[PDB]
Amino acid sequence: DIKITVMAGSKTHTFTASDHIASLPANSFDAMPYTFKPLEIDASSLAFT
Amino acid sequence: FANFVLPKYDPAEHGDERWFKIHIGNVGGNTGRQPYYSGMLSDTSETSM
Repeated sequence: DIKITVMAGSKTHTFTASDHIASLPANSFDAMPYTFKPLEIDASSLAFT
Repeated sequence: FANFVLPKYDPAEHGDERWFKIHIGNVGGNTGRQPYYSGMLSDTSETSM
């Protein structure tokens, strides 16, 4: 239910916390800090105008 | 960096005094305890620091 979608030209990627999580926080009503893995995205379809 | 979330204050568990003392242990050449922090608990919600 938590995801980061990167778009760059025709390259669209969706990295979620199920497969790219670096630290999974607790499960409570208070503040939940979410940190993800270092995301390496290939962006070569960008239309450089 | 370490994030600590401490539960709500309890007269049964924590006791008569809500405030707490965080201590660090085996460091340098000292095996004993050294008070590293002092915190004020909350009786309404968990405390994160």
